[PDB]
Amino acid sequence: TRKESYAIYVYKVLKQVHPDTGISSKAMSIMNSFVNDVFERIAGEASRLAHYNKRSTITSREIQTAVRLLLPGELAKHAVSEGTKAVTKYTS
Amino acid sequence: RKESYAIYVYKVLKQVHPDTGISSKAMSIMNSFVNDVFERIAGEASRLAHYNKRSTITSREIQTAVRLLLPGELAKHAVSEGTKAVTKYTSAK
Amino acid sequence: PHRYRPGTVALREIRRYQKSTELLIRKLPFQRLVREIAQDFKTDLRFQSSAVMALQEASEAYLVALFEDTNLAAIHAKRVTIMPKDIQLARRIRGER
Amino acid sequence: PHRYRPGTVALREIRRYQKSTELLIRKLPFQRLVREIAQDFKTDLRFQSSAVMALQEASEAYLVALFEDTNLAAIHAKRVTIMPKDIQLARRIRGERA
Amino acid sequence: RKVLRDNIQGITKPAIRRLARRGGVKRISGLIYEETRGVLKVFLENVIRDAVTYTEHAKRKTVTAMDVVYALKRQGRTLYGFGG
Amino acid sequence: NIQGITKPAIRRLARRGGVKRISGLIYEETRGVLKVFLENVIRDAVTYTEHAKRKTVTAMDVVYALKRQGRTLYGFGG
Amino acid sequence: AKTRSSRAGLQFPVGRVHRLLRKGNYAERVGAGAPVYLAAVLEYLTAEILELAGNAARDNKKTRIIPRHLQLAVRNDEELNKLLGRVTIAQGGVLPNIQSVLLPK
Amino acid sequence: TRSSRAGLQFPVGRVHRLLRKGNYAERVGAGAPVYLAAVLEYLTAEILELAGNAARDNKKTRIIPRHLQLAVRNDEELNKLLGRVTIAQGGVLPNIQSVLLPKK
DNA sequence: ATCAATATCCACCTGCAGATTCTACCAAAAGTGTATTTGGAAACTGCTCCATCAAAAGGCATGTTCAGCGGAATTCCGCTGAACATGCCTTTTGATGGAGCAGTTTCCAAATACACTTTTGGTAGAATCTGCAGGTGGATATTGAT
DNA sequence: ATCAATATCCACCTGCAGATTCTACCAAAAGTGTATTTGGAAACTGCTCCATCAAAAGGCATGTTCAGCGGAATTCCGCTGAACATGCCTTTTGATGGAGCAGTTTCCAAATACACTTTTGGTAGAATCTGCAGGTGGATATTGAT
Repeated sequence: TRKESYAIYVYKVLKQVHPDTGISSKAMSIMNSFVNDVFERIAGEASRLAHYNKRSTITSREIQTAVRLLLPGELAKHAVSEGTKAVTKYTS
Repeated sequence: RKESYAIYVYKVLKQVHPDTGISSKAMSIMNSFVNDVFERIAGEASRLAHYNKRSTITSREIQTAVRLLLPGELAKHAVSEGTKAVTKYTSAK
Repeated sequence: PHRYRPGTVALREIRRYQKSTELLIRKLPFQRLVREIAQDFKTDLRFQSSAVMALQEASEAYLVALFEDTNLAAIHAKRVTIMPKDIQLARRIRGER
Repeated sequence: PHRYRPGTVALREIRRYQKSTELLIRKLPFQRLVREIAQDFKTDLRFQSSAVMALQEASEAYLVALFEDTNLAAIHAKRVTIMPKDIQLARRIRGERA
Repeated sequence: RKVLRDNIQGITKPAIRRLARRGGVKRISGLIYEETRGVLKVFLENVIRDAVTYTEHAKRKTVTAMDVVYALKRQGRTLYGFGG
Repeated sequence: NIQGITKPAIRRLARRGGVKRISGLIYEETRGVLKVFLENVIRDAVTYTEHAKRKTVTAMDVVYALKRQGRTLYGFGG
Repeated sequence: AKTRSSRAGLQFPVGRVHRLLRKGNYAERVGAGAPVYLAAVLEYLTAEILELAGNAARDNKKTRIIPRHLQLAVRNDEELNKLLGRVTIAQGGVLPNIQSVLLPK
Repeated sequence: TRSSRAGLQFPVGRVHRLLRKGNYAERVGAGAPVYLAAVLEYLTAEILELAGNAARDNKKTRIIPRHLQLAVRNDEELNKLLGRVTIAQGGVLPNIQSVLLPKK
């Protein structure tokens, strides 16, 4: 059978930041666990947000507010940036 | 509307302690309690289901759920009451 | 004139306060503080009387629950007088910093 | 004959171990302890070695972080020697108990 | 309006004593009161930040008790009693 | 078994924890805790195990446990 | 027609509970036993606490349960205290408790 | 693909698939998988950068857990976002209480 | 300050576990194109409850005096943990049957989905009802002076 | 050990708000009953990967010695608690104007439902590869006795 994983995307993002840096196996795993974690967390709060508001759709709106709620100050900042940025690029 | 569990609590209230009443606040607090507990078991259930590539939540998950969330005697009794209620319902139509 | 030794009243005060449930912080003043702090974030905001209340029940509940941990720290230091460092060890351990 | 004063080697062990990541408990002895605690919830079980490692990585970690809040509690009491009372005190505040 | 100011002093020394009592505390240092107000301010800051966010996501201008409740639950300080 | 968790071992841990002096009583205290820890965790994993109708506990079962115990752990599964 | 609740021998509404299970997506589908078992646990838990509270009130010569009572019933019970070890009951106060060393001699 | 349209290295398609398949809500906006993709990737580089450093400043060119631990526990924000997380094989930051130092 | 027994470094070396590059493989995604559907934003507004102002009032905050006793500091001992050399019990390393973890086909019990029928429980709110808060006198403590 | 100054305990008494008891209405509900779909238990089958036997490795148990840390005891300065006087401002009872929350009909931009089709990420068996951990040396700093 098969087992998905973010590993591949991680490596990609690696070399765009440290062109010449390798990453341990155990290390890659931790990076994956990390991703899934965060994923579940944002996805989670977003779920709640919608429910609270008797809404039935999770949208960038939710993902954002969510991110504000989940991430620390400065971190949250950029996070929203990259955020709205990918959605602008995508639409236009 | 904006339902509550008020009447159901009140019934049970009248069951255990026949001549005792409950203040509007205390009920507010019992309602919160109920909802809260509801939300967790469901949560635990939800995930447990996922972890096992299962798409349905059956009395089976709701059970494990309760074993994971509640402690000692409370769970031991809870499980009982729950299984009980099911079979009684299961054997009728 | 008659007078109680230091320690006697304070105890009377724990027995008392640990026996009641009414809030301990002046109401109107608190509200203000909430309104100030909120305003640092937003502005032109309104509050359900009860939201303010919910906030008070929580704050006292947290502060009260805190002083206990604090009071423990002090004692662990062969003391009976809570000092800032007690409030701090508690939070350092609690995981609030 | 040359001796090292009380605390000097200990102090350099603090140095040694905060540098490495190695698991500090002997595998088998641990593994053995796991299964046993476990055999009281179900029987004739099996463990992915990978699951014993998680469990060990996890407990060590916890303990370590516990020896930290404890060492602070000892110092709060103007000492330098950690005692049960210190472990107890931390766990009590941690809400891990009461 | 009225430039809401220094209200953190609305939390009187008396009040901070009453609370220490329910806390089972007999003797209190002179520095506690201020340290305490400091701790209180942060508590509210974190709870109101979150609370007001929910209020904003709902496109409302009035902070509901529910907001405070989700705000509370989010930080693991769950409160029963206000429509939770 | 528990005694299998040796003094030198517990010594080392406290070292990583930054401890300089260690009371003799600290050992029988440590273990008791180490036991209480594993009990609460192993308990939940095994439950996750029974549920999956399985006779072997899988690292995921543990991770999941740790997770709900509020002790998330990276390195053994998303 | 027999409400599933009576079919199940419960006071709590089985219909409400199965319903909520849906409008709150916890899973794609929901087996008919699920709500039964849940309303069951819910009913059990609430009875358990109302018992303890009812008594609390009795001890304070009170005949109507108020928050404090609910607080008392919960904090004095080792098992319900851990189940609500992070929950805060508005208006419940705290259990009388003074550390030893603080007492006079 | 939607990921290249969003100029992201992360799989928008997969993130989308996981959202709906994660029973989070009834429906799902098309921009949400993108946005979340965006923020997952973002945090991902942020760690890699620091941890990459960690490797450098250790004279190593291969990132291992240690480095990842050294990168999170040393950064005020990341550490707070993972204050409840444990990285396998990561050890701790080198730290010793002042009072424990040998009195001179 | 003076050696000298040791722990800690730095530079160079090489094998090898384990990260990496090669290429066929192909199910399962992910994307596209069509057709249908519906969530919830917009516009109108009925109406709840929030900010606000007036005003009388006494609970409670503020500020001071006065000294009880707690915290801090200093000293000092014996008793407990740290360092270490010593003898070996066992945890660690590596080879080989077999037990369960899964991959896959099967089919039916059960969970949709949907058109109807009817029992329920929020509730707007006029009437009726009742536990207990808060005032009050009085008998039983609990303290702190001598 | 007697004692007066005070707080405590308590069973009464009772006005008022907050809990209880309903006739009156129902839109949202929960139930009923085929019709239609399928999630997953059940059984058969490898093939991992795990429990176990067994051999050469290397960390723990043990005891003797004493350095130095914790706890006891003693001391005193002044911090912090109790009692008191003065009066500010929080609380309490009303009431008014109008922000903004919440309910309703409306209809279109974006989401869902296959159907089809091109594509990419996950083994995997095979090969090739390289960052770095162990490992020798000898340079030099730390520690500790004098």
